[PDB]
Amino acid sequence: PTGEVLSLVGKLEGTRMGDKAQ
Amino acid sequence: LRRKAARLVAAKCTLAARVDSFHESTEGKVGYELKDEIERKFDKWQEPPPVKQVKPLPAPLDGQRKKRGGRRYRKMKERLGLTEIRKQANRMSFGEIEEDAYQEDLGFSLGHLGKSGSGRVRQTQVNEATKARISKTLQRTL
Amino acid sequence: LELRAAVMHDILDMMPEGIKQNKARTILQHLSEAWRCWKANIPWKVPGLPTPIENMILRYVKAKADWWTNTAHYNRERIRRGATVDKTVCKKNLGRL
Amino acid sequence: ALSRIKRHLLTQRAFKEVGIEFMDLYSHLVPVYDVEPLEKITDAYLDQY
Amino acid sequence: VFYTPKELGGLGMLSMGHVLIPQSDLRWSKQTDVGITHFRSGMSHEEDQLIPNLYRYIQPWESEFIDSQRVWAEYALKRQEAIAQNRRLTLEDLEDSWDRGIPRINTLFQKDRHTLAYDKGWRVRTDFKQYQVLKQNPFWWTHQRHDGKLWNLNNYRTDMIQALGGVEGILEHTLFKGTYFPTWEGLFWEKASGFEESMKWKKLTNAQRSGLNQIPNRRFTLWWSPTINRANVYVGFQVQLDL
Amino acid sequence: VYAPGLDIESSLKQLAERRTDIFGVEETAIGKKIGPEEKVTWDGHSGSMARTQQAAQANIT
Amino acid sequence: SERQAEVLAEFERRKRARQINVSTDDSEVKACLRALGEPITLFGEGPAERRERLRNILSVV
Amino acid sequence: AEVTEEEWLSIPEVGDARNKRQRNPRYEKLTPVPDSFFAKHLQTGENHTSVDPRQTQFGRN
Amino acid sequence: SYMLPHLHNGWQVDQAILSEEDRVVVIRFGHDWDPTCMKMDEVLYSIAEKVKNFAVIYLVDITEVPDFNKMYELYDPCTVMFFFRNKHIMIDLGTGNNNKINWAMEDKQEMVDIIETVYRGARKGRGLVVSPKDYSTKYRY
Amino acid sequence: QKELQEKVRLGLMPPPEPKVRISNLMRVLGTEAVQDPTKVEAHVRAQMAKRQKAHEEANAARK
RNA sequence: AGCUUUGCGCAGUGGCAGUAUCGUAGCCAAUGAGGUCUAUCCGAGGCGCGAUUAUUGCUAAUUGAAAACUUUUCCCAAUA
RNA sequence: AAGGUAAGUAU
Repeated sequence: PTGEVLSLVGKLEGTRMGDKAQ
Repeated sequence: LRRKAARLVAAKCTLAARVDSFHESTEGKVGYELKDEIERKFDKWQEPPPVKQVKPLPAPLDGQRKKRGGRRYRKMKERLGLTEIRKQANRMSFGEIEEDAYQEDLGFSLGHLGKSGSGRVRQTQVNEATKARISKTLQRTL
Repeated sequence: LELRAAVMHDILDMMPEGIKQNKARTILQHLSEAWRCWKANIPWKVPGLPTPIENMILRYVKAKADWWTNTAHYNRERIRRGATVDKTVCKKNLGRL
Repeated sequence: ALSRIKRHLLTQRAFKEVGIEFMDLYSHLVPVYDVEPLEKITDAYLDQY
Repeated sequence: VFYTPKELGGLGMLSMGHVLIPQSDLRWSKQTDVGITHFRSGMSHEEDQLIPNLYRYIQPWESEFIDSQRVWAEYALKRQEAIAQNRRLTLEDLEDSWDRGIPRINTLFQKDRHTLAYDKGWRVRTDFKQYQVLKQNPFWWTHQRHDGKLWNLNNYRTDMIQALGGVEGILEHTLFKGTYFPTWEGLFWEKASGFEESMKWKKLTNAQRSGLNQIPNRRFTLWWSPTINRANVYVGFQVQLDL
Repeated sequence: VYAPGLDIESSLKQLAERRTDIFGVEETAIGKKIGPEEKVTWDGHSGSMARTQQAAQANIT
Repeated sequence: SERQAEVLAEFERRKRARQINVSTDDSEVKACLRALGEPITLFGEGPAERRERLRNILSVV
Repeated sequence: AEVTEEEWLSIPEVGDARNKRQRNPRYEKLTPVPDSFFAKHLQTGENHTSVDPRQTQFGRN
Repeated sequence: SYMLPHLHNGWQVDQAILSEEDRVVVIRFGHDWDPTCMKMDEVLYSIAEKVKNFAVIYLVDITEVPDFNKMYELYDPCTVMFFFRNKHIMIDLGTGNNNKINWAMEDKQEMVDIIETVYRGARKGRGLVVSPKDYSTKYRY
Repeated sequence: QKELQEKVRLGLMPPPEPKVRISNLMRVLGTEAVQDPTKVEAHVRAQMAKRQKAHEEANAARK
């Protein structure tokens, strides 16, 4: 809720980088 | 400062040689009368620059100043006034997200130019009064 | 600033200013041009400048140039490391480098 | 323009001064050179050719 | 206010990070004949809305190269049969392979594809452009005309609008409902005012020009005023305007 | 715009009399000069104009 | 009105001044000023100011 | 102490080498980019519906 | 610092503020020896000639002239204050103190901009002018 | 030119009227050429002829 | 006697340019200004400073004004 | 603890 951009080191690492791209 | 010195010394040497070819001024009165003025010219060229007053920034300006209008003013307004294509450039459609056009600058966008919603069926033409051309002094160099 | 103040104070103290007060500002102007002539890497040789005055102006220019070089290098290393600095500081340091 | 370019390539050996600035990358300085546009056209055509 | 695309008044920020949208920001309300009705966006019992990450919307280099090789072999075959049948690729045969290869298939249909064939050493020249222009080029390694556009943000912007609750969810944060426009369809911004743009060239002082470059911000704050000027986001006392 | 020669010289000497880390021999603090009557000043309040004025008058010998 | 008369008089005086031939030699200008009685210099006037003053005097005279 | 009063008076005034065009340059007018730049940016993105037979991987009303 | 004109008593400051009718009087309250004051005074000396048409700069020693310490709160190491037609002019600097500039500014252009804005606003009759730069942050990055 | 300007300043001569040609008619007399277009055309052409009349008169008197 | 060449004024018509025109009791200059082509050759103004809406006037709108605002002893609280 | 003072006439 703070709106602060949190680092995704270890966060959202399950998904590949090819997801949601066409 | 050596090419100018060479030209001046060559001219004075030509004068001295013309004097000498007739065996006039054997002692060298003309030679010294030319050498001392050569030194005077050299000193004048190397003279320290004079004192130049600093121009203060103009006072901030308030009120009205009457400006003339005419053929010159009309031409200046046509060159500087808003053009139809440059009018469409600064209009961005609301809610219609457009794909990025220029890779090097994402801020750059054509706006309504070339995009649906501008209300112009035909393509806007280039105002030839905004043509870029060289200055007058740059024409002289050419 | 301290170097300029000290040099000007010394010159004006030794100046027999009972008759030549109006030269004081002129003196500072020399202390500028010499410095500029060092910063511009151009020759500086005032013909009418007395030898002791020129010698002290040269000493001032040398001291200020040493401080200038050291400050420029120190600020550049600060910026390279990541020291938090202002925009005007960055522009001045870029000019010095 | 092409005739002027070829004339510069053949006969021009002296050129005007070029300005220098320094792009500050905050880790080093990258020199940046401002050349006269009239010589810039010739240099660009020469590079392309 | 940050990740809303510039067309809707936002800054259009691209996020390479993890930002959560509070659910309280995904609520809006509209008035109709039966009165006022309130809407949310997250019907599914999921977590708070998470803005799309510029992470996922870029194809990796290895997959990009595999796609390039496959697509260019396919194009070689298609051209081979095109020559035999005395026909040319009509932009419809190359529909399955449009934005795939490293030299994007877009470039084959580029209007100036004949003058660019005589452009040699363009990557070296683009790299060396840093010694002539006083601005660093992030895309120093590639040319849009020669190499194509090797990325697409259509899906990213689509998912960014979807994650923020769409137009209805985004515009509840804005003064749009205060303008009483019946709909958002036939609407357009004006980036520069009729007079503000005329002052860009009128011999203004440095102080006079510096204050005139902050005019767009005065509009941005107005666009997002119902959200920036809030008690939740700015804790403290409140002062009312004198009139 | 600038001070005359006398004013420049006097200001330089006054500055030297305080910055003893640059000038002089002994070194005191930055602002100290080394090495009764207290003037009454208005506080800027309309209620204290009369008392301040009279105190200024009362300080004349 | 006499105001119109004096304005017209000044205008025609200036018009005549625009067509009077005056020597450019400073020595001759000084000699003429000596002959006509007016002082050589007035409030630190330059040679061009002296020429203008001689022209004005010859216009009135 | 070895600089005499005449030598002190002989100190020259400092002048500026750069001329009028550098000391007090005229205002640098800013002008808009020509419309042909908008036109040329608009020409790009218009793609042919067909490709040449020789093109390879590396080159109305 | 030692080049700008100096005011030696409260009456001189009064007359300096009163005398100017078409220019903003810029007064630096402080000490010549104060390092912050030396930076501010050297910036003022740098821009002293450029703002001659619409500004006059004076220097006041608060130790020598403590006459305005109580009313003007001249207790910071350096203070720059603007007056126009015998009227103190406030500046919305964003620092929370609109009555004065109480820090040394490095860039000489920013001071010129502040003086120019003060002159414009005061000639328009305003008593508060919004500075072109917001000084709530030193913009250090 | 200064002689003429000071004559106009002091009211000796009437202030100069704008010089109007056919291409200039819609800029100087534009608002009055919609009400009485032919009167405006006649006035403009009379001014043009008078400008031509003075030139030919000077040429003939000088010849 | 017609025609015609050059320079110079005076006008008339038309076109183009407004990053430029102008000033010099400042200096220098055909006894050589100034030189990247082609230099045992080229031959004219240059430099400094000053003026300006990048030549200067009028004409007519608009704004700022200007003319005015009660341009005249209020409040919190105390007692009769 | 702040970086959140509209300014202006009038008594």
